[PDB]
Amino acid sequence: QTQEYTLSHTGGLLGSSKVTTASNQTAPQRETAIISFEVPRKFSEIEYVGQRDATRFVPRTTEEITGTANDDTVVQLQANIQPIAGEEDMADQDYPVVVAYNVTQGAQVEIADVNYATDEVTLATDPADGDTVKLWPIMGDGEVQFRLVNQFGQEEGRVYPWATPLYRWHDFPQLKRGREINLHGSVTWQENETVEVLLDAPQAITWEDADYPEGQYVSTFEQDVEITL
Amino acid sequence: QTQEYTLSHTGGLLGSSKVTTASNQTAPQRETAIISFEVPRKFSEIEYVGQRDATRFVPRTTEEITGTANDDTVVQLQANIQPIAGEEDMADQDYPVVVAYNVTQGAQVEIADVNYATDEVTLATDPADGDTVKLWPIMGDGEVQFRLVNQFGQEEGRVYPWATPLYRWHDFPQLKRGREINLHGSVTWQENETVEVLLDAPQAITWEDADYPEGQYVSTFEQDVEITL
Amino acid sequence: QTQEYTLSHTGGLLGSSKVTTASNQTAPQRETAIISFEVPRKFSEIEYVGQRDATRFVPRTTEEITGTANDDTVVQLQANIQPIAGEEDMADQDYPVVVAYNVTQGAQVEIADVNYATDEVTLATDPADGDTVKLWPIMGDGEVQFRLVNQFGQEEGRVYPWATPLYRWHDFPQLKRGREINLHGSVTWQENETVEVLLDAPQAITWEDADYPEGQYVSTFEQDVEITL
Amino acid sequence: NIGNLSAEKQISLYDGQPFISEQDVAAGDPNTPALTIEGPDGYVIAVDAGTPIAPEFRDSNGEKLDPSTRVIVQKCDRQGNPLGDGIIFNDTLGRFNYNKMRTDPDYMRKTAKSLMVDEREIVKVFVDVPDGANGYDAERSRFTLGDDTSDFGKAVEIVDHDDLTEGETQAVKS
Amino acid sequence: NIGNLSAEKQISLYDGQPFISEQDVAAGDPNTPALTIEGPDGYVIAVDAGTPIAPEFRDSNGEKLDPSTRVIVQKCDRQGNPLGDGIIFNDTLGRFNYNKMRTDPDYMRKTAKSLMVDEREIVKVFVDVPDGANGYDAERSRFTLGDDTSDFGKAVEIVDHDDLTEGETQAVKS
Amino acid sequence: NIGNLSAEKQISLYDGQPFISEQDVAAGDPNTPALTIEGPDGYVIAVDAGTPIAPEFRDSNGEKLDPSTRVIVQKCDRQGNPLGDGIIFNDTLGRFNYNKMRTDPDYMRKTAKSLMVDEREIVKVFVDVPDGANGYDAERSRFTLGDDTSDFGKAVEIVDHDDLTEGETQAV
Repeated sequence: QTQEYTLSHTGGLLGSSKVTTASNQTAPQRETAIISFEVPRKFSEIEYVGQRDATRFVPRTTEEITGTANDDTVVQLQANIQPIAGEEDMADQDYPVVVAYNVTQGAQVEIADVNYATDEVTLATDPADGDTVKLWPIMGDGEVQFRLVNQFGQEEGRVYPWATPLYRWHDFPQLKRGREINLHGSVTWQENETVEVLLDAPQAITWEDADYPEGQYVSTFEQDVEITL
Repeated sequence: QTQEYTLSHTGGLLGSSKVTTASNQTAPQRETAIISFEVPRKFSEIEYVGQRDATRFVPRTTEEITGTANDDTVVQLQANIQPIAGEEDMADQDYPVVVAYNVTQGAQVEIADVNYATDEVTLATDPADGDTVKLWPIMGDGEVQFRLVNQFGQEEGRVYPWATPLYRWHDFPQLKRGREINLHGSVTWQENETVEVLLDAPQAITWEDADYPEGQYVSTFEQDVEITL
Repeated sequence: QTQEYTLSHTGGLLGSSKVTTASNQTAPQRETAIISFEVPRKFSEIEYVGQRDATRFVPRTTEEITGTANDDTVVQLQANIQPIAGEEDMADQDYPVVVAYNVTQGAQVEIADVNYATDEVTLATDPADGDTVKLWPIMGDGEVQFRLVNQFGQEEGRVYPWATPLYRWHDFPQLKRGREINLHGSVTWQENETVEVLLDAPQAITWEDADYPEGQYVSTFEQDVEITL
Repeated sequence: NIGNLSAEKQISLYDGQPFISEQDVAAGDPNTPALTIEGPDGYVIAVDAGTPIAPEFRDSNGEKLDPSTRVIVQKCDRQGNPLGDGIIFNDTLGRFNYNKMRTDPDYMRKTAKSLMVDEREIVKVFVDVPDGANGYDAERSRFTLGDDTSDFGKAVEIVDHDDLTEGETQAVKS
Repeated sequence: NIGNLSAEKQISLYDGQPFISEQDVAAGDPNTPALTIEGPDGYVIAVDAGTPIAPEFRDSNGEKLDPSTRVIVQKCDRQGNPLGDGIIFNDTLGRFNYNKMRTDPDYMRKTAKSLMVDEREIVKVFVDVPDGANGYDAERSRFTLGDDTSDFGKAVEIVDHDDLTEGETQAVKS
Repeated sequence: NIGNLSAEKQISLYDGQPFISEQDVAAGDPNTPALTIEGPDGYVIAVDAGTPIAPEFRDSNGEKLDPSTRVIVQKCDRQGNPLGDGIIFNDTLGRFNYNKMRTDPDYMRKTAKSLMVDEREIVKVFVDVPDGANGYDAERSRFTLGDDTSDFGKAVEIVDHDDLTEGETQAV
């Protein structure tokens, strides 16, 4: 009676009550938690198996950039940027590495060119004095791990002690058999034995802003599982 | 004395007399015929075998678009567009999904960008008021089948009862071993036991216009066969 | 005590003294030598095995083109051009087939378009009257072979009597398992039993100019070997 | 002449068919099936452990819906009743890379397990749009289940019920 | 030192060779061979059941000719005489996808059967241009028969006639 | 609950770890290593006959250095001493096609042979820039040795020295 299933950063098999989202600590870097997975009312157990099971995670940050009469068109970011699957050609990245949106003009802000490893960007358009823009570059230079909870907060420990980096995460092209991710670890957790992902990085994270254009959800985490019903 | 050969939408082994081309019915969708294959004077028989034999079919439609003083550069189409083999990057589609041609200026009309699944297009150039342009997007959202004739019109029936779609046809990259098409069916037809392809779709089709730039033939069908001499 | 290693057009395991580079004869085509490989002080032997061992060779030529008040933007070349791995789209050639550099303006000269098999090129920029430009197209239409020396100049003979062409060399995409090169031949040479590559072609070759932008070395040859320490 | 054929036939399903059905959907209403497959009379169909899907589910404005969107294929007996014992393809939306995934072996998303469908049994395609997103339309959308033209992919296997003697057994299976 | 080698040698033929010959061709003249391979003296060659070809046959203006164009490789004895008993590679033109088919295992178009060529036997490449098309040129064109550098493809096998005792037998074969 | 695991653990090394080290490099200075891997104590790490590398080695301006550049991985015993009997991955730089080779099986490039690293043994990454080229930086560069996430590529095998009865044999 074992059937594979999929999870999400939102609702799904949990109703947005047996799951939470959360930002992270930045000023002191801390291996904080951003997302949990509580077993809901019904299930007997859940199973994760790295080296058999998949994973996806698309993280982005947020900032705020004004404009000027003699606007710059150019920005710098304190969050290292890389491509995802190959070149930095925004047309063919398999999803963009940057998103932008003007606030005054409730409209997108398209990109002209990127200063690649400089971590600076050139835009296509010309913002105005005192005009606000929101950006959503991807998140790199940060670790990730899994762990577990014994119904209170007493951790069993961790799935697999060694971490994994996010620039690497972006680097490996998702959506390709063999080139998929398959971590290491093998676990099981029954009712209220919640799981929590952890992240250690300087920079922030963003799940929602209510002004992000592309589908209400700035980032995501998605995952495969093998459930006993 | 069995030798493989190739057919065409034009002449070849038939002299453009034992073959015909034809458009389709649009206002009432009908599974009409567009092309036949009459056995010519000579042959003892012809054989088709899906799961062994190949096929190619490049269909395009036609329309007519005027221009304006404050010309639009933008068009919408009532014929769903997709890529062929991969991205919608007109440079590297393995053949374009759109062709355009101005009539006043007897010259091409190059494309800037495509609104992909919106089924709208942006152009590179600026047409003029009352200026005519002819387009030739590809044809999708339509079925296809084969059948047979007993020298009159009394159909034996059909090769393989289930149909096949054309968006799918475009999707599978032609020109790649294994990724080639090999339908299902196995038949034989002697002198005057003509074959007729059939198509059911809303939209039109186009074989020729005499103003299409690229080689006199807007569309094509091509096919492999195993002939007894 | 057998370990695989790599060679170069420069130094490396030879200190730029047990190796030389050289141009070729053009006015009379001669199967001349361009590069050698002397065993250095240390080794007991070296081994090459075609059908097991790899090879890389990126050859380019040189010319000199002035400019004009009513500059042309267009050039012709007496050296046939082809792509490397696929299309002639300079963005995605796996390395360009042409390089250009203005001398007055100590800057690159970008390309707009290529007349492909015509062996002519269109440029992006506008040179000036009496302005010098240096080009470095690739080299095709020429043979290649290997041979050997008995410490003087008395040749043992040749590795494999039949030649190999350079347009073909460019054609086969380097950097792909299976699609790699593996010639035919199997040899061994001890101290001072130098090897010499040979080339027969009309056109020149270029190893260095001291004004080539991309890394001091216009061309290269690189190779794998199996060494006894 | 025509070559004889077996009762088993290899096919690929899609939207513009008679027996299939569809409907538009609004955001935040996962229980609304956008596609309702429906067993034809005297025609059993079959799906092995792995077969492609082309879950093309775009907006009115011809845009794939939010990546947080999810798709759940699900078996149903009669009575319009969903069923947990028997379910295929729980997955997201903004993952497939439509343009190529209809083609390549690698993107190609296969099922979780096999399936059988008697002369009248339903299958539904539930679509969890999170909320506040763009609604769904079908005319600007498609869907498929098989790769029958090609040589590497799988296809749906149909049989006419009359051409068997195990039909009673499969009826007991249900 | 050099490693000894067998008489058998694995090669790949092409245009710019001495013993091969070529010529330009006009439309609607299929009987004109654009390539004339010609047995060298004291050198038998051999082709197994399947070996690649790169039928690069472009226009004066550097464009592959009409897809309705066809290519027929064909054996010939002496007397400049074609022959039906013995023929390879009857195929079209606008099919190969040049740019990759010189490379990939899949595009790679192999022969129909094997072949042998004594010290003077001819092979011809007839080119059926339908009519009214663009003429043929050779300098803007190429041709090949083998994949000897690689590891998956086949190659042409040459032998010197002196290094055999079955040469009389193969001469009787012809 | 958590599932038990073996002592052998599959990982993939890189720049931003503590026990690894690095430094910038100038042109024409092969003997200056840009990376110095160094055995932690109470650990052994192992590399089978073939394991990938991602030898990203870019300029200060974030550009891969000259294709004439060369990379040499090299084992080193203690004493900070290079070693010839025992060496991996002599290669150029201008051969990787970074953007794909981090991913693709064919562009992937493995080692020459296997390797083992006791509790205290060094490995060095020497870089032969020919001359007169652009200087090297490390912050604009990365490096790897394994593909543990994937399913076709290999990975580095770490063990804790305490968890073995063959520890004396692998010490010899």
